[PDB]
Amino acid sequence: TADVYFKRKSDGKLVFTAEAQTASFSQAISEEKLRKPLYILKSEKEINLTVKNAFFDLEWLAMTQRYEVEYRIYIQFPNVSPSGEFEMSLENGLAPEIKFEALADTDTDEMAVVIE
Amino acid sequence: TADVYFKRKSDGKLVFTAEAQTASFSQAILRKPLYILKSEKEINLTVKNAFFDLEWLAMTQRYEVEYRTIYIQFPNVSPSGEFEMSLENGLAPEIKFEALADTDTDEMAVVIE
Amino acid sequence: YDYHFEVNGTVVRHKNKGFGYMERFFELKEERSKLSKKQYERFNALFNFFEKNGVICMAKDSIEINSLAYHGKYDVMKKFIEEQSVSIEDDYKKAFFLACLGRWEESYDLYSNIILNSIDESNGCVYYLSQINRYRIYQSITQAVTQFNGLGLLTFGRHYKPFTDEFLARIEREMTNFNIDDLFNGMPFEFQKKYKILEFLSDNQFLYDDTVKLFELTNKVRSEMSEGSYSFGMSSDIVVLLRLYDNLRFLYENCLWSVSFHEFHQYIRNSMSLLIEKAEYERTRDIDELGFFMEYYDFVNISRHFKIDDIKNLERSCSIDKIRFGEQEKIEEYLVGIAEEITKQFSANGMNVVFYTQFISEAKAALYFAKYVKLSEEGLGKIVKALLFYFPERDLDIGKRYVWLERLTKCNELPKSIISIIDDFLVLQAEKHQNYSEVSSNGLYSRDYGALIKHFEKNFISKRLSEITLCLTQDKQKQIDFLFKLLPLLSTNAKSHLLSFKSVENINDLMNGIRIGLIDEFTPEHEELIIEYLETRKVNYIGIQTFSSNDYMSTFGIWYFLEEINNSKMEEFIGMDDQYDFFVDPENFDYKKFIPSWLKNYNDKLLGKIAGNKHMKHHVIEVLKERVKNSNDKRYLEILMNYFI
Amino acid sequence: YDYHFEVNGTVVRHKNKGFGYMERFFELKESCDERSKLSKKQYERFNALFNFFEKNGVICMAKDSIEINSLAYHGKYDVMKKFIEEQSVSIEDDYKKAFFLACLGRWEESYDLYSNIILNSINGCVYYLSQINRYRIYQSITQAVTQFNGLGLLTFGRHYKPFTDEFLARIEREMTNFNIDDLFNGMPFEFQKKYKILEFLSDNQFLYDDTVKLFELTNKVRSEMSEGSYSFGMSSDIVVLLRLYDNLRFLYENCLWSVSFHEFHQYIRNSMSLLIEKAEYERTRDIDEGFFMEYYDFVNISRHFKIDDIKNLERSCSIDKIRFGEQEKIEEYLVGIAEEITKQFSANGMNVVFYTQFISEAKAALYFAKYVKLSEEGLGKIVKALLFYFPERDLDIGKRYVWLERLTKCNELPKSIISIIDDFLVLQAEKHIDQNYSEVSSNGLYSRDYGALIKHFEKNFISKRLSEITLCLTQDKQKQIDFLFKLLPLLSTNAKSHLLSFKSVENINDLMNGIRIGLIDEFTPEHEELIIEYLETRKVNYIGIQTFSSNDYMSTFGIWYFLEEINNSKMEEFIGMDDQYDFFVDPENFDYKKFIPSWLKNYNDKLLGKIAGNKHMKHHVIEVLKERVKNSNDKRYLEILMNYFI
Repeated sequence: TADVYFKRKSDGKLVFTAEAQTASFSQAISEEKLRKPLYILKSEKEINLTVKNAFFDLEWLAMTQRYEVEYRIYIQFPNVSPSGEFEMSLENGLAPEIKFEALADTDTDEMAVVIE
Repeated sequence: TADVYFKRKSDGKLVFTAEAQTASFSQAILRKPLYILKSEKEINLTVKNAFFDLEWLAMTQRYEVEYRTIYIQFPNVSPSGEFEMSLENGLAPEIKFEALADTDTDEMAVVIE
Repeated sequence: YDYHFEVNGTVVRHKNKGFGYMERFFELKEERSKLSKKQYERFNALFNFFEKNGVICMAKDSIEINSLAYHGKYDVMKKFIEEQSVSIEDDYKKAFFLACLGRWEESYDLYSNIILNSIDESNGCVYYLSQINRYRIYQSITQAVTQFNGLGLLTFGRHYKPFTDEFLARIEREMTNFNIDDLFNGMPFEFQKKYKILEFLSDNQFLYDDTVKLFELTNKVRSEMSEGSYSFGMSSDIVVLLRLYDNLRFLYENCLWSVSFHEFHQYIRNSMSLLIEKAEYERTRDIDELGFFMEYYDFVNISRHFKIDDIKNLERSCSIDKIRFGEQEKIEEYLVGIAEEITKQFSANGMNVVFYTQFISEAKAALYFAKYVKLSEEGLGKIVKALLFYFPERDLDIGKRYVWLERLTKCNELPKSIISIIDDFLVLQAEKHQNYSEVSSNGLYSRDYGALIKHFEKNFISKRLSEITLCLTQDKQKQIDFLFKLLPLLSTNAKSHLLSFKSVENINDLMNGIRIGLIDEFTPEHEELIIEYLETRKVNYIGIQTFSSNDYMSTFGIWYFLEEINNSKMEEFIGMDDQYDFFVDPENFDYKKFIPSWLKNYNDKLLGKIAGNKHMKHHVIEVLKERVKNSNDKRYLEILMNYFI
Repeated sequence: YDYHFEVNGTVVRHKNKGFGYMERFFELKESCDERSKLSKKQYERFNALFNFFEKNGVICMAKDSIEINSLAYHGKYDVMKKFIEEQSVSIEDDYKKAFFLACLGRWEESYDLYSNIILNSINGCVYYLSQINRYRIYQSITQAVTQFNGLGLLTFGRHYKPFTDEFLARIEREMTNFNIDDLFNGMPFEFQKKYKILEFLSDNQFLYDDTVKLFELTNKVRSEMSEGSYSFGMSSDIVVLLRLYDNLRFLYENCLWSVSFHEFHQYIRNSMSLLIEKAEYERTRDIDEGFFMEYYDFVNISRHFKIDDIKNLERSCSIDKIRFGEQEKIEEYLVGIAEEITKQFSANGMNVVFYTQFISEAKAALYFAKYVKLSEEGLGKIVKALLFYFPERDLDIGKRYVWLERLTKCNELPKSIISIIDDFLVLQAEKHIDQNYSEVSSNGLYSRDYGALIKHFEKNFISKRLSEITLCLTQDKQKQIDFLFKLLPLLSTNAKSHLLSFKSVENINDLMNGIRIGLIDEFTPEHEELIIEYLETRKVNYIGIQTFSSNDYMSTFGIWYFLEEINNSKMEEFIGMDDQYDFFVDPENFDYKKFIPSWLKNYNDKLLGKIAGNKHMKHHVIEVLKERVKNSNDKRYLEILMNYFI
């Protein structure tokens, strides 16, 4: 029952807050054939995260009319892309669940930082 | 999609006939001397659309199975009597039976081609 | 729909637009003195109702089922039925108990009389629930009558007719054209306004919502397991458990007969076995860079709502012995109660058929699941005595009953009292042997009981069997060759007396002698007997084929492979069946006929000898690799890792 | 309930106590000598009865392929628009047109058309279905409005408001007090009597019965799979498929909008992915003493499967060994999806309401296209749609590369597709002039991966435009410089030298990029100095909390040391900073209790072989692999175990 804080990457503004529900890090090796030389240690690290009850900041909502995630140990995803996949249900819809995937800039080459 | 005939062991009367629906043959392995190849084999068969013969019914008011497709013969089939009631009324009766093996014969099922 | 109540016990404002009464109510529960006296009393009642039903607090910030039917207190229920019911409320659970002990005619009459007496009902809830339960009892009676006229003839042999034709005709007349779906609509509108939560009980398929929610939760849990994700809040598994317990408690505490139907049984079986599978996955879950234990209630649910085949599937999928079993004293008491009931009913004139059909499926499951629970010597002895002597043989044959007994012995070693009980069982079986045959669906006859006795004692000599053998005469061959399979249990004098009439005439006698240890090396006579049997088998083999499950030929091939047979005449029979050429001439077997399932029958010695051949090891290694990569048996992988056969 | 009709199409006498009318009807149908003795009016009615029974199914009595015809199911988004344009002859033509309007977003127009159809419906079943569909359209409109208000700002970055506030207020006023459950009861008695089969559509949860039946069949199928039993008659898998097709054809053919909701998507995803699991288990059947995907299966998987669902299905069962029939139709469907995406995003944005509904299916179809063989023209169209016009928010650089490389599997990269990759890289380089701009991928794959794919499939490809840009490159634009650095193999020799003029190995990331492209083949003393200096910096920064990131550089250095690529013995000073570095540097004293089995996944043939042949750390890894293979069903740990026996 830990909380995820969404921040706008540029500034300290809070995009929204939610509770971390499911976090999947299915980071393994990719195809071998398609990619004597010095080892590079290729990888296909992926980090998905889901938040159960996310309420968007009122000031951010008013202003709206790159993102960072802080999962509280403390984990931080400097860059996260929220996947906006909307599906409707016959049962009138009420839990707004937000799914986002961690991204990795080429220069930094790091996706998530977990620190005590 | 073959047919199954359930017959009385002694008299040979056909208790009923139905349509074979499922068959599970799962034989697997505390239990220096000569190897005896001890095994614990089980054969279960679930039957569909079983209607009891009028003659045997009126008489009733050991068994054999003959499942003919290529040609299968199960001697000493014990009919399991698990009865459950659905709150939804009922739809055909499903019969399940387990192949039995006599100590002397040691044979549970026979395959005829 | 103003609020949303969740299984955890927290309310969330979902549709309430006006003032939030629950938001203020929870804080008001957490300065209450300013409320009126009547208002204070009503709040006390509301707090008791909410805390008893599990609605604790708001969103921002185990189970105990009290019922004699759930716990199988089949004698306390009888005592309660015997007592004069003071009130209609006490006569509702009394009719439920009457139904729970068979007695469906009495239960139907009692429900009808409750409906008759419920005219002056203050609320009419008892009348509605009695209508539901009477419809359910009529359904059960109809299905039981149909089974008795059908399967009830093959099973039990005879015709039972538990319900008189007059009663059946009367109930059919009363229940004619009774649409249960309309029952809630055909009620006083005050009842419909107040008791809207009971509407779902009316429809003939009222578990569809629960089944659909469990399907969604199962899909979510399986997706989590496949992806390997980690759930943080209340996992879908915990939600499944909470809803399962809520449904069980609501249906049992309110004395609703729909708790005994196949729909609810399957719902509970799927709600469980999804908690168990998820727990097993959690146990065998690899760590990355960045528990569940079964209580008494879980044991009761698995025993009641699981068929033996369902428990077998659960065992196959996940290892249940690695799941720690709690409340083992209560589990042992439950098992002892089941055994006591079975022994009491079948030891004294038998058990009424209507109750037997309901109770045997749960007794078998309880004694099957008793493998993982540790039982005391007294309780274990009671369970064993009930299982062997008094458990009906139409359900547990000799082979399957031995499997039950050995599973019980797994966790708790066989004590002296249990060995005495097994000795009594074997003596009774011997005295049964008349033109009587011991047919077993499992292939594990009474000799396996003696084998278990010897394995757990290695010096046990049964007095009564020895005395019987001393009294054996050549005339009764059935008892002679029954005790021949029990030779290790007999005394030395009994052994000598029995061996007088015991001759190795056919290959079956040789097999029994090898099993009992009388034969340790093949004499030329045994070799000649085996070769002559092979002669006859080949002669009769030579335009339709016949495949049998005797497996004698496989045993001969194994004997040749292990060198226990050193006569080079068996090669003349090569080609009659497979698994014999595999051991006779492994190089020339043409393994395209090889069956991977064979390797499971072999033991450590045979499989090690097969692996060390080095002239047939590579084909079998390929077969094992294919099976391990394709199937999820995990026994093929165990074989491969143990010796890379 | 007088009779029992099941999926295969054979009637069964269930509760008929009087004369058997259905048996006699089938007898008269099969033997048509009698059909003349019938009264002429009765024979004319029997003709229509036979037509209706044969169109739906009901082929004969119990004792004795699916084709769904609808522009909505086939995704004929261009035929549907033309059909909407044409003037409607009849009321049913308006009802189908309103369903099509709802399909192509345009929920305002669909709601208005449904209201008009309700007004003008004075059979009586068209009014019922229009009421249901208008309720569904209102539900979808409300949910989409809520999503755009809350989620839309985050996902798209800008508030959209597809529906005017006046329209939303009007629909809220209209649809209030409209209880869906009572929609059928408040019907003419004749309609209720005749159309009892439509009753299930009235309730707000009409898939509960179908979902429960699918759950029961799934449990049965799983029981057979675990036990290994053999089913002889109509297997539960066939029943599940038949009921899935019945529901799909009934909802789509009758133009019911409930076919677009999450409940039906999940029902279809569970109905499928259970046929697929059972089919995959069928190939692994244990011999003791097939199922293939057609066009309809491909369309169902594309529509009702999320990308994560397809990934899970791939994980559980090897879905590349399943025969994919009707590949011409599948390729036509994929080309239609690609053309629709190109038409949308090539000119003037897109329809946001239609976008939210169609992008999931587009992504699923292009992900699932890995298993189909696509012609060069169709493959080129699909690639161009995926790379140039597919929305950036949906498919990032790494995910888009994964999609393209998956497409490359069945169909090897031709020169036509290589040209599309080349101009995609040229466009990306053009985007690399703003210093703030930087391509970020959730997967961890970038444009260098596209260049590597191009080189792998040609090995002599030279990109004229990227070489031109490199020749134009100057020290001022550093971002273009280091973008072209990772693409050096694509650059020409003159371009190579011109870029290398300003290219220097300043940091460890620069050295790693140089190794990846191929500029570095053996560590010079300067590279070793840089690596050791970075290790000093990391250790100094280490020296009361500990933070572990996902850079993975330390693991790379450890692997280099283990493989003898780096031959300077100063790395042992840093041992203990992070694992997978001690494992390769000093395996003997690693205390493998901290070993992570997942590490073995990242290694390749060379590294895995070296690890296995170490023989001073092979036993611990073999134990880790054995428990991983026993406990888990991954099937990749087993492959590692048996390919090298590590």
